[PDB]
Amino acid sequence: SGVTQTPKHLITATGQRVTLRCSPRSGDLSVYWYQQSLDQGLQFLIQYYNGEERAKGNILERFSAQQFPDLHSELNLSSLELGDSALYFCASSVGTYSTDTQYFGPGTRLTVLEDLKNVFPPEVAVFEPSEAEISHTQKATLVCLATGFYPDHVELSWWVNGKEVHSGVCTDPQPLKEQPALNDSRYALSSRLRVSATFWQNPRNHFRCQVQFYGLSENDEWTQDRAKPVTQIVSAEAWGRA
Amino acid sequence: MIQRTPKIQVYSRHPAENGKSNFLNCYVSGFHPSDIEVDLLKNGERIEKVEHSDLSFSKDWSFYLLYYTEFTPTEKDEYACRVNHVTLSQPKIVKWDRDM
Amino acid sequence: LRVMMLAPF
Amino acid sequence: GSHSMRYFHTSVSRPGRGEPRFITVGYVDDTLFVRFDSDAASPREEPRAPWIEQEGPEYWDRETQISKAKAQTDREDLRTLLRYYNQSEAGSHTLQNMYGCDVGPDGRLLRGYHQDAYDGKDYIALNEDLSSWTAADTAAQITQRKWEAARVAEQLRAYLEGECVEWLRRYLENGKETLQRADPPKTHVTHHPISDHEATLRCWALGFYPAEITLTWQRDGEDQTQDTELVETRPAGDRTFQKWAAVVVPSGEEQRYTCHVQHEGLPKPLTLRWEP
Amino acid sequence: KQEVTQIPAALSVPEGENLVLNCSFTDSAIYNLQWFRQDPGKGLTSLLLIQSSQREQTSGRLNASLDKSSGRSTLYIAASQPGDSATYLCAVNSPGSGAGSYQLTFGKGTKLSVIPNIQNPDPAVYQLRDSKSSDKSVCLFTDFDSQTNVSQSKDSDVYITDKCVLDMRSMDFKSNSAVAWSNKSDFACANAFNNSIIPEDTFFPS
Repeated sequence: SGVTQTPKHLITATGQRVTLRCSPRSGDLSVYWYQQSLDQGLQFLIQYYNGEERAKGNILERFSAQQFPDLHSELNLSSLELGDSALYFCASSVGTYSTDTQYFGPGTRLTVLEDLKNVFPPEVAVFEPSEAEISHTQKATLVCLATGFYPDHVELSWWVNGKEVHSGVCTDPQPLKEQPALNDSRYALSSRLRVSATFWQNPRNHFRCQVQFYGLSENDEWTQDRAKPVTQIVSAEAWGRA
Repeated sequence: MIQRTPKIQVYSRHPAENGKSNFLNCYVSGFHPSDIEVDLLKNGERIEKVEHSDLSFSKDWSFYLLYYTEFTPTEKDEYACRVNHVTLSQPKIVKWDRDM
Repeated sequence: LRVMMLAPF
Repeated sequence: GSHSMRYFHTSVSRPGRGEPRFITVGYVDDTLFVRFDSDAASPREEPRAPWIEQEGPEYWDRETQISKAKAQTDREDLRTLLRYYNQSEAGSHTLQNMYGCDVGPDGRLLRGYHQDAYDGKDYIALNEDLSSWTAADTAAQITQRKWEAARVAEQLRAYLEGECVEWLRRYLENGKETLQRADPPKTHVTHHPISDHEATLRCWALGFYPAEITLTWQRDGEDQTQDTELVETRPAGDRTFQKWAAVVVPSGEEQRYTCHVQHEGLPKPLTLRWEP
Repeated sequence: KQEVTQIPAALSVPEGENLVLNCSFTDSAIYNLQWFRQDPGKGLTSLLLIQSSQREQTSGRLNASLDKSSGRSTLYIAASQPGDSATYLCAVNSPGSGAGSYQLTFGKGTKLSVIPNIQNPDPAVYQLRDSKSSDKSVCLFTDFDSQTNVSQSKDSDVYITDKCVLDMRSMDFKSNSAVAWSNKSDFACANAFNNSIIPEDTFFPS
């Protein structure tokens, strides 16, 4: 059993309010909340123990938290600002010992924007290996390109014959900008899948590039023509070539 | 709850001499719980400005405290120490013997 | 020098 | 020689009257060098010996926060013990804690200590191997399983093996003029008649440090320990100690009695007699 | 007032070589010191916990040391494996504002990259066609050594991602790769990787 956090991602407008949920590990009575921004790194926010607040950091009064009877915790971030964009982590320890370890959840990545018109899903393309690459080496490199998306809450996964594969997969660590001098510019992400030439030249093999995009949620109204850029999966695919 | 009766010792810091400034000590030890009423008496009256050490205990967890004030012994002045504790039916008074 | 430890019962 | 550092803690709850009273003291051998009282206007660790006053502000802050944190942990522990022992929140209860280290004459660790008492009875104590616990009852075994799970013993062992010894050696060098220079007892013998046939020979030992001392009466080189009124060693109030031993001798036999004083400050065991 | 600092902010070590990560803190009064591993996508994992009075702690290839007097800590990782690639965080548990309070204070971290041993490289720049487009192509620089520092776009109309390692576990074949694409008509794959120091013995197909 580990620490669980929900939701995984959150993209909302300024002035809105969000609630982050956390379930500590079985047996852990104390919960901790941390804010990992780019400007300040991991920062301690608040600590609860068995429903009662124990420790507090430089948490803002517009940030409220609570630990419920079931030991699960909620972090309410209201009157959101651009500076609140960070990765919010939840931790838990058995008690209040100075000698033991806090255990962390996967975190909730929150994005706060001034205007939500810059939100677009990605457009995903799959590129088939060069036949020159298949003669020089006996290998076949596919390239997947997710383009024109904002913000950068994406997860790219390769799926060969219906199963996700991680051998021979390399995805860029961070999306690069299309207009680098703009902080609300679209993003692009590339990924490579290298297999054996004999595996690609078998047309009964199905290759799929799947990008999970996290967009606007129900707590954001959408008064615009463009289809509401919500959380969705956009995929490109290709088969083998004899 | 374990309760232990105080052992009381009344004495002076230096060998008493009539007319010479000294200190009147009352050393209470071996008692539990910690809360204790200790007063130093001059002719049966409660002496003011009586200081006391910081509470400590022994290996067996029995506490000990030293109460003391600056006094000047005479031939006539009778000095004592009045201790009351939960383990006592009434305050225990120990007169100062300059030979002890 | 005192020890730094928080060890609740 | 053999030396020790100790920290004593006492928390006494006063329900409805406010926060529990918390008093902690530190001792090198028989010398009090630090104190903290929750009822003090100054809520900080205070110096009690001159050789600790050369410690900088960073030291006095650290010892104050540790003392305050121990007061808060005891506050919580007292409420926890009401639950373990199923007691009402109305009674007043006591929590005591002692830890420290002994060093031999070579400065290496002799023994490490850490034990807790509730209402005067042992609760939980770290064993000599610094790697296991002695619990007095099932309530203390609840704490023991938690401390074993949180690895409390690993920190205590590191402190007792390292910081406790190294800082005791530091104190011993800084206060060497008092901690390692024993104060010899100023001694005399008094004669107090009882009847026309008997009198009291009382042998005095004053102003000596440390407290370890042996007063023994001898009649013609024979131990009179069986009939010696010996008082418990007592503080003089100026960091030194007092003691006396008395014997009831027949009138005219005083010179047959000799008081022998053993103390580390004496370059030679004294042999006193009634001197009129 | 407790602040944690780690040097360097990022580190690249050759596979198999031992490494050291540094950390320092401002307040010597601490409860414990920890070394964390943060993986993108995953959370944080505590690797080692050094008690307030301990000097070192060891877990497999990990060895951490604590020196509260100088307020410094050192994490030593032996035989750096590619799986060690992560951001290594230094945390101290020390008291907070309230009596009895404590809190983890974190350094910004050290992004460690374990570049694998690229023996027998075969630098080449291939062109790939879109499976649903004939006029959409991408340029692929692959199979170069890890010494080659790739650089971003020479013109804002072009987009170049930096290098990245894929591990074909079934045949123990790891290779570097970077892609480049643009909308320009004259976007040749020869001019795509023209700002990066490309090896001369690079296979440039038709």
